[PDB]
Amino acid sequence: LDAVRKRPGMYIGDTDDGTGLHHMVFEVVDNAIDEALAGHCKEIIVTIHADNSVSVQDDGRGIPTGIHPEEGVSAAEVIMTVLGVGVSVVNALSQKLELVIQREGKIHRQIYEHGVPQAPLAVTGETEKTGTMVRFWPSLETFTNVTEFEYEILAKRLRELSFLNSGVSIRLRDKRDGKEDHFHY
Ligand SMILES: CCCCOC(=O)c1ccc(O)cc1
Repeated sequence: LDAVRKRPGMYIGDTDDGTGLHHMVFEVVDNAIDEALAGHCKEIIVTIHADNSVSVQDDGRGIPTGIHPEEGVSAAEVIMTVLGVGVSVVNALSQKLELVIQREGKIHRQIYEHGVPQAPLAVTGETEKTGTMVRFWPSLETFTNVTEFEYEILAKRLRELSFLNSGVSIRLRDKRDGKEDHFHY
């Protein structure tokens, strides 16, 4: 991820005017929509948290957790740490990122800081559900001037995506003021 850290604007977009900041959400959402499409219920939930982080959840199968035979770490960690720009870019540019995967009866969790895994992906409990959740806190070392998520910028794009990905339910929630929307074509 050092090439991303060196020139963040070249991967994510302008880091001063809010472009890049919002693109971080859109990259995660692209992956969440792919995941939701391969499941039965087909819903994603995008939440703006009061602490300026965003989470994106899907109810798909869960991203793969098994050890990548070449890289020797979980497949999930490979996706997060190896170079759509890819979620690894989001991870590199987040001061914190939390990954939760529900798959094959188990909850799996991992935390990253500035793209660095804090421990290996780990099984933390049991579950009947399936899906993936990524929550990220954008790095305020990278993102300047515009540092807070604008609801309407996210809403506009999710609306466009709902028409293109018809049959996928998209929920948007703002925990700062309780604003919410439901896009479903
Ligand atoms: C089968 C591998 C799919 C790759 O998925 C992702 O990179 C991913 C990232 C963030 C999400 O919220 C969901 C999936």
